Amino acid sequence: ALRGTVTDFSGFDGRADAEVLRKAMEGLGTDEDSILNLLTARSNAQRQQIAEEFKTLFGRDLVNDMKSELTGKFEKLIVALMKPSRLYDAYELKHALKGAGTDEKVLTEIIASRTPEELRAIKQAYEEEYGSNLEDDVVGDTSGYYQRMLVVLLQANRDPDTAIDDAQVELDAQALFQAGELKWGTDEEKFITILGTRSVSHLRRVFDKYMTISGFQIEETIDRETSGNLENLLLAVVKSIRSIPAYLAETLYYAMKGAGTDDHTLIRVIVSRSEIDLFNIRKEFRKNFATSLYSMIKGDTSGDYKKALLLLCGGEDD
Ligand SMILES: [Ca+2]
Ligand SMILES: [Ca+2]
Ligand SMILES: [Ca+2]
Ligand SMILES: [Ca+2]
Ligand SMILES: [Ca+2]
Repeated sequence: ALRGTVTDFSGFDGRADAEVLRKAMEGLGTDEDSILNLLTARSNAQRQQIAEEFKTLFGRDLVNDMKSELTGKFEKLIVALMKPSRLYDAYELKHALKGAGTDEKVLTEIIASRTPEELRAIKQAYEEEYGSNLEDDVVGDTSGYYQRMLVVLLQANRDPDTAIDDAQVELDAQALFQAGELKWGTDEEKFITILGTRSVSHLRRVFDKYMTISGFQIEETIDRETSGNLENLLLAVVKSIRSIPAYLAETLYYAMKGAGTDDHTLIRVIVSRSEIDLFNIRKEFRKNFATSLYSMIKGDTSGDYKKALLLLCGGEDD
C-alpha cells in the first residue's frame, strides 16, 4: 500500500538525542550537519519526544532555539519538520488564509488531495489551535463556484466505495457530457456535486465512460469549459481521484520547473507526506518525468537545505 520514507528509529533515546542537539547549538556557532542528520532520521513522533526531553533537561524550547540558530530555507524546513503531524496541514491552511490575500494553490492542493478521514482530523485540529472554524475562514476568503467546491469537499461526506452500479456510471457520464460539452455555457453545479460527492471507485469508472462517449478525457473538458481557481481545483480533484501520489508528484515537478523553485511547496509536500506516501510519490515521479525526485532536488537546491531534503526524500537511484 502507501509507504513513507521516514519511519521510527530503533534504539531511540530521546534524552540522548536532546543532548546532541544542545551541544550542536551551545556556544558560538551552529553545527547544522549534526542537527539535520539527526532530525531527518527520527519520525515526527520521536521529534516531539526529543522536544519534550530538551525542555525537561534544559528548560529551553527546542524549536525557538533553532529559530535563533538557523536561517533561510534550511530553518523553514526544520521548523516544518518539528511541527506535529496532526497540526501541519492545519498550520499551512491557516497561513494560506491569514493576512490580506490568500494562497489559493495551497487551499486547492491540500483540500483536494486529502481523504475525507484526513479532512475531519484537519478540521478539528484547526479549530482547537486557532479558535475559529476552518469552513468559515475559507468561505470568508473565497467566492463563486471555487468556494462552493471547497465547501463541498470540507464536508468530508464523499460516498463510500461500494459495488459499482453500471447504470449509475452511465447516468453520471452522460450528465457530465450534457453539463459541459453539449451546453452553451456550463452547469458548474453538476460538476461539483458529481466530482465532489461520488465515491472514488465510482468516479474512476465515470472518467473512462466519459472518455468513451465523448472522445475527451475529463481533464480536457474541464480546461475547455472552465477557468480560474475553479479549473485548477477541478483538475486537482480529478487527478487526486485517479491517484493522490501522481497528483503530488506532479505538484512537486512543477515546483522545480525551470527558473528558480517554489520552496514553500517543495517543503510542504516532502514534509507532509514523508510518513504517508512519499515513497509512492517517488515512483510516480520517476515513471512520468523520466527522472528521479532526488536528482531534481539535487540540482535545484543548495547547502544544508539540500542535504536535509535529500535525506528525507531518499532514493538516489529511482
Ligand atoms: Ca549557538
Ligand atoms: Ca486573506
Ligand atoms: Ca459548454
Ligand atoms: Ca482553461
Ligand atoms: Ca528550478
